[PDB]
Amino acid sequence: MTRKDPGSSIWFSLAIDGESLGYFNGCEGLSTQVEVEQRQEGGNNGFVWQLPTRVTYSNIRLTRPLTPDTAKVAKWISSVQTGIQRPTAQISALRADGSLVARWGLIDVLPVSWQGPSLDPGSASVANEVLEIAHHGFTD
Amino acid sequence: MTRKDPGSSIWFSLAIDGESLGYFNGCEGLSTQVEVEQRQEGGNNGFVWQLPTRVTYSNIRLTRPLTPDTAKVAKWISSVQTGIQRPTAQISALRADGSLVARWGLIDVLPVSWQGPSLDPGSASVANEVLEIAHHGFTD
Amino acid sequence: MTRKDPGSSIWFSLAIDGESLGYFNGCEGLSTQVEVEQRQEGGNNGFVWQLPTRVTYSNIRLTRPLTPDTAKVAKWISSVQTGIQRPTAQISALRADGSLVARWGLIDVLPVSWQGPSLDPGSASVANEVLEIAHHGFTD
Amino acid sequence: MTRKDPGSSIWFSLAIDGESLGYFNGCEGLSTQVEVEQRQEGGNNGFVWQLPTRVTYSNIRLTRPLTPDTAKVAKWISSVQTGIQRPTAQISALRADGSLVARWGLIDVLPVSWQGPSLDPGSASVANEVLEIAHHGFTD
Amino acid sequence: MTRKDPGSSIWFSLAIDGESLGYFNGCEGLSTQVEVEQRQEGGNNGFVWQLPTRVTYSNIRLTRPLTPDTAKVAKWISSVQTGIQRPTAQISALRADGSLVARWGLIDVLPVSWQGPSLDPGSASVANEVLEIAHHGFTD
Amino acid sequence: MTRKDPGSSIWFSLAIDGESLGYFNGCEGLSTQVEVEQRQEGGNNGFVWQLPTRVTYSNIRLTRPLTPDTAKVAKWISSVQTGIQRPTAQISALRADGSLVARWGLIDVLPVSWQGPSLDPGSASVANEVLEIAHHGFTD
Amino acid sequence: MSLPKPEDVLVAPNFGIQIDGVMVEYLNSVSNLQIEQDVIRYQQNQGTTGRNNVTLMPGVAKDGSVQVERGMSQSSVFTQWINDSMAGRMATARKNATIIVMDYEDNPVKRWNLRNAWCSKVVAGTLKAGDTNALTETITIVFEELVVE
Amino acid sequence: MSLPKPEDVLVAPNFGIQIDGVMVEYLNSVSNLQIEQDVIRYQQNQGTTGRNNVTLMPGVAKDGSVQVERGMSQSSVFTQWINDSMAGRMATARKNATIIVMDYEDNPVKRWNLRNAWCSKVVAGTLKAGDTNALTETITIVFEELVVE
Amino acid sequence: MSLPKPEDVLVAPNFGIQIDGVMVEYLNSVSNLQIEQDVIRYQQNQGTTGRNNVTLMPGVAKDGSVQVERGMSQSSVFTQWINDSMAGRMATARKNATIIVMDYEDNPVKRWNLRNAWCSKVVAGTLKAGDTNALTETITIVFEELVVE
Amino acid sequence: MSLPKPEDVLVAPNFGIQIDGVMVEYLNSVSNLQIEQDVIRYQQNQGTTGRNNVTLMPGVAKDGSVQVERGMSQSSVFTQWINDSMAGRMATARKNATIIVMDYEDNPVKRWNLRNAWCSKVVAGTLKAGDTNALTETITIVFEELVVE
Amino acid sequence: MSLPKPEDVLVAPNFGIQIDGVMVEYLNSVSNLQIEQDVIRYQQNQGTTGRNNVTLMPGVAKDGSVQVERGMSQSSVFTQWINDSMAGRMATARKNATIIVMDYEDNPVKRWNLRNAWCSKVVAGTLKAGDTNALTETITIVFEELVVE
Amino acid sequence: MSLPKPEDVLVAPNFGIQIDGVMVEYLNSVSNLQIEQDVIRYQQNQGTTGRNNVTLMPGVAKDGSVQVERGMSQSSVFTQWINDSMAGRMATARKNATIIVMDYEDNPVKRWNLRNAWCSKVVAGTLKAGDTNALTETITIVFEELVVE
Repeated sequence: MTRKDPGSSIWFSLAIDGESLGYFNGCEGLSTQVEVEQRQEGGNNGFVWQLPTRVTYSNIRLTRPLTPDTAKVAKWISSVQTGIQRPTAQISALRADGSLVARWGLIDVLPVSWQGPSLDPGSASVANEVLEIAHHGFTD
Repeated sequence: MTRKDPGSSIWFSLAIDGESLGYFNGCEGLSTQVEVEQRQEGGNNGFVWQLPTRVTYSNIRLTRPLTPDTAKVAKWISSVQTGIQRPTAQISALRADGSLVARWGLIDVLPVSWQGPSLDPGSASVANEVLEIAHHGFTD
Repeated sequence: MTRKDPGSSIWFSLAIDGESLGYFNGCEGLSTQVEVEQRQEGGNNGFVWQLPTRVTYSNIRLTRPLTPDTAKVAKWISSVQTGIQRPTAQISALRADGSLVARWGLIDVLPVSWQGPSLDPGSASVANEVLEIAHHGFTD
Repeated sequence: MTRKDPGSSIWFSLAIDGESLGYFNGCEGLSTQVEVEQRQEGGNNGFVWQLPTRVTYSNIRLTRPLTPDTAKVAKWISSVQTGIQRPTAQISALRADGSLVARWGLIDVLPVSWQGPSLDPGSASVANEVLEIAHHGFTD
Repeated sequence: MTRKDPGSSIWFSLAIDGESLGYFNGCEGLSTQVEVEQRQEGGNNGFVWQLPTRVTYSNIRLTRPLTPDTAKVAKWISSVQTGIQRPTAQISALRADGSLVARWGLIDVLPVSWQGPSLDPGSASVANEVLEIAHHGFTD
Repeated sequence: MTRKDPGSSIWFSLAIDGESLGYFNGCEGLSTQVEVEQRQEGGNNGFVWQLPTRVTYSNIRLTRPLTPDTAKVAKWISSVQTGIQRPTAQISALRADGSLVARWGLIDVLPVSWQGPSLDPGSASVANEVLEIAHHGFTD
Repeated sequence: MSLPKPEDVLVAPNFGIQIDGVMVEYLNSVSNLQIEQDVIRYQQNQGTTGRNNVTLMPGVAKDGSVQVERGMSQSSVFTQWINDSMAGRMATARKNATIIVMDYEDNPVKRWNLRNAWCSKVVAGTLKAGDTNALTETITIVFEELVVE
Repeated sequence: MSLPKPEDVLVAPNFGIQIDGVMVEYLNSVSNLQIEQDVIRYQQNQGTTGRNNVTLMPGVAKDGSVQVERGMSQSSVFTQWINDSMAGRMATARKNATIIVMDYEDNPVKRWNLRNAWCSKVVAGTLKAGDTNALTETITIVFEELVVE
Repeated sequence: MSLPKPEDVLVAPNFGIQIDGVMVEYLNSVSNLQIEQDVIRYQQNQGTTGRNNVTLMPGVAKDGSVQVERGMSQSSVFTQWINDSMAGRMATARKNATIIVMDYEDNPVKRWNLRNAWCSKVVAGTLKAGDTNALTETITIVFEELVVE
Repeated sequence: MSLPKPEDVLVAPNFGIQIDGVMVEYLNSVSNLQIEQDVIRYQQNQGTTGRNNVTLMPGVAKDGSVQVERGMSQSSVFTQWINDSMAGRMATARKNATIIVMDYEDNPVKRWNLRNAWCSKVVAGTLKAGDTNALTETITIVFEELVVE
Repeated sequence: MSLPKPEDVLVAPNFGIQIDGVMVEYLNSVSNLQIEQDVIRYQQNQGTTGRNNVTLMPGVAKDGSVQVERGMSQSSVFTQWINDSMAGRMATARKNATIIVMDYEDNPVKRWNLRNAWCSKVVAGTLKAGDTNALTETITIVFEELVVE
Repeated sequence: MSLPKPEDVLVAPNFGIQIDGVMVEYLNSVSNLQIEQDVIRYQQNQGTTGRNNVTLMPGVAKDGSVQVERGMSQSSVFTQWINDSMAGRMATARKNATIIVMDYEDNPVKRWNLRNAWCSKVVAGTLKAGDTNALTETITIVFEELVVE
């Protein structure tokens, strides 16, 4: 059977295509939701009918260390004035061996927010720019 | 008596039938509520009458380690467009002997949300995908 | 004065009568509120009148270890469709030996919610089902 | 003078007159406020005029260990249906010597809430009933 | 430069004029904002105009140890019925030498709230009455 | 690549032009959001179209030790009655070598709030005035 | 007991529990009857903060008393006890227990009647290649109810 | 007491408690009068936080004195005190107490009156098959009011 | 087992791990059969808070053994084991192991089977120019499931 | 101060506090003049680190003193000091104090003036029956304002 | 080497770092090959906790390895390394490193290749006037990647 | 100096600071240069979590080095420094310092130039009546910038 240990929260691979955003360093909130609609059957006490309605994908917060290649993402965001591009990106989780556990792919990408570094004379850390991203669908 | 058979909160068995979702790893929020209606009698100070009105079953969050069999869940969730299926679930608590202390079976389930793994280069843990579950009633 | 007999918060006795709910293990929130209507006398400043209006009793959350006798609770809760009995309850506080400090009693009860156990494969504890109970007034 | 007589917050004396509520053990929230009304002078940027309007006194939460004399406060609260009584109340701060620092008094009182003891088999503490009390004005 | 003389947050001086309130012990929240108004140019994406309109000063919470001279404050607050007085207050921050770093002043004060001492039999602290202060501008 | 040179959150340089504000000591919240309008295509279920709309820049909170040069900031803020000059600020992130990683700049600025020092006789720290800056486009 | 000033000696341990005993037992080094307290800062009327009133609590158990069966001989009785609790089977793991104390002459005088034995820990000594002492198969036994007598 | 330099000697304890004491008493330690402090960091008009005046407290209590009966003989008095407290029965648990300090010659000179005592620990020494010293039935006694004198 | 109480003199270890052995292996540190408890506070209708129930939990495992191979000779198997786990390759790094305890005469009597070994640590001894006592290439081995037997 | 190597010897303490002192006394424990710490990591415009600026702090009081009077003779001034504070009466509680340091020959050379004494704790030594040492009525004295000189 | 029972005895270190850290140098230590351990509490049909699954981690590195160049001679090369790192200049501070181990005869047998060296600390021994040993200029060296071999 | 194997032995301190130090300065203990470190867990695209990238921090300071002026002689210059400095007056309180190290022959070789001084504490030794050694006026000089050279 072997020991197919599952995706550790450490090994991964994050990337964006198209505009030279490169490879990122952290991900959060990758999620798909459906909006159930609840109708209470009048003549029957005991439950409330659950009926599915549409599917929606929530936004993702990708973070990376601040590197001189941050001029690209700022340029990409400001490109919305003269025409934007939706490149297709990926999110993958791996094990220590570098094999593949589950590879998801964002069908289309739209920037939403870019929380820049939090400069601080005291705190001993490393600047972590936060680039949000708007989901559009899962690839297959 | 036999020194009783006390309940416990480690040994369990969490499963979903139907699509090959398999056995999960952690439950939460399994709850039933009613919606009392408070009518206050005008001429009798001292209390507000409590009258029962319907019952309502809350959502359930199930978590498990991110295994390569997570493709089944995304297939199930994204099947709303072409037609969904409600299998029958189960939530059972056990003692270490493997015997049964209380067995609950969800009458009809329905996906609501799927919060995927939270990849993080610095946090030593294991990815825990979360599959929220809608409800229709307990079984007997 | 027998060095007094000061109340404490460990020794107690919690029970519900009627349906075989048995004796519970933890209480919370036992409270009585009296709504006050504030009228600002326009003639004089410096204070706003306070007048009493009605007396409302808040809910109580009773918890106990998950035991095979939890099937009785689900039968009681899911009996709304056929009729609910309101058995009298009892909340009491005792000293070390087991004498009485102040015994309260709920004249009429009603289930409001039942938050089941929070199963978890890692957290070492004991499953504690929570039965929220409505209220109608104290007994004397 | 004489190395001053600095106020403290551990020695006190709390009591309610009239109904045999006796002497309490803890106080909180004793406060007076004035609802100012802000008017924006249209032609003059630089501030907003502040004008006083009325005075309002907030409620007080008094706590004591649960003692068999808690039957009185429950009786007093549930006396609204047949007529209530508002005796004068006293809140005083003291130094270790027992000499007066600043003695306040409540002109007229009224129950608002009575958060009873939080019974718990595990927590090692002492039951502390809470008697919220309304307010009318400071005596002089 | 004489090794400069940077400000700190221990040495200070807090006082109110007029009624014998005396010298206080701790300030907080001294602040001045500007109410900007955002208007979005229709034909020019990429930014939102930041038009500056007015300026609003915020309240100040002054705290001091409870001393027998607290009768003056209650007299001042409860004088709004028969006519109030707005003295001129000062807030100054000093270095250890007792020199001046930045001396602010309050053009016209007005009481807002007076949170009295939080009496407690267990906690080993000292009563700290809080006197909120309304504002009219900075003196120059 | 000479072992790279990744950015960090200790070395920086914060400055505001124009009035003699000088150089500040700590930034926060530098961000560029993009408002997205969600339209749910009724024909097909599976996502919600994401369409970009405008770009808005959030506020920036700048902090520095309280120095006698704080009189300039109050003069600048209280100049809104006679007109505000809007100089061009600068936010930069550096490495220990003093070289550049990514230099940003603020096209136009506007004071929004100035939270003064929080004087406290007990806590030991440096008084840190906070200046809040409204924003415009990014320079290039 | 023979003299008018007896005080016992360290050399008199033995214990009869339903699981088989062993020949030599070097140690048993914890035996508590702990009960905790409170703090009530009760106020009378004249103004004093009052005495620190104290009350009565559960006789908190969990006084596992570590035992030291000097020598992991071929007798694997202890490791069979724990191997049951690990897999459950509480019908045979929840063992009643006792501890016997004898005089200057070997005769029981006081017995520490336990109420629920568990054997929740088995730890072996260091396998140093050159030391002189023996091997200690230290056992930790947990209670449900505190000791009696 | 005799010279103006009384080296008041360690070897002179005894105590009379209403519950019968012991002929033999191995240990007595950890008795004190404890009061804490506030820290007001007051301020003047010169701005100097020059001093931090301190103010009076409750008489902090629960001073666990720790009595060490030299040996657990057949006298089960101490374990009857705790076993009585565990079930309540304050008529016999809340016992007054008095530790006596004796002069260089065996006469009482100073007495620490214990206003309200109630035991909460009857921990016992370890049993080693090969040691030399004796069994110590250590007792921890809790107060309500601080000791007097 | 030659006599009634000959126990097990600690000079008789040897490992049996799948990777190549070692001549000396001059230490072997703590091994455990760890399993802690739970706590319920159940009280009967009588009013007592009742004996605190103690139920069970999983065998915590994660037992760490600091096998000390006295002397870092050219045998690099220990540092090949960890360097293997640094990059992955569970096919060669998840090797079950065995600790052998031998009788007073050098024969095996008891074996501590380990269900999974990891070698998550190798630490070298200090190199003091002028000291003695050789170099110790201490190894820490982690488990997945606890030891057996 | 006889020669430029004075090394003021430590065996010369005494103190006149307002309440009566004692003939025998020793072990005057730690008495310092402590100052706080202020941190303000300042930033210039070279992008440099900025040496962490250090500022001034309030003279922090509450310097605990552990006076050790040899034995509890019939004198009870120390326990009258604390028993007086525990109830109030600052007219007789807040008293000045002065530790005197004496020269190699018994003459005073340096004096540590204490602005306000409190006597916030008196603790007695162990009462072991068989020890050879003496009782110690250790005191703890705190301050409102730090020592002077 | 020479025997099948060798030990890489003490008194045989050296280095080859590009900073001229040569001649007198003793007591390097605390070398490590860190790897921590994950935790999963896996579940199955049976309902047993499924033991304790453990999975791999990053190579922790950051191994501060302490070097003690006994005696700060006129050579100040160590303090030039840290003073270089303080202002930056990674072209000269981020130095590669190597620790050499020699066998019973002074010949290298194993090398602990160090990927990146930093020298983030330098301390000095106590300057007591009247003691015997020498000042020790202990250096702490940090890494970016773990040691190799 | 004398040999390629030198050792600046412990016996060669001295302090040249604008506060008039005197013959006895004796013990002097803590002196170091700390920089500290951070962690970047940067990962590329091969899937590895990557080495723990480490980057530079500021020059951590406040390394008070304690100067034990053996003997509280009549020279009260140390307390004076604390005093005036306590009441502010930084015009005469910064007082950049210097620590001198010499060879066997009293010639300076390495000097730890300082940048700012505080003298933020001064503790005297125990005053036991019957001890043997001297009185120590320990100091806790604090910096603003780190040492140099």
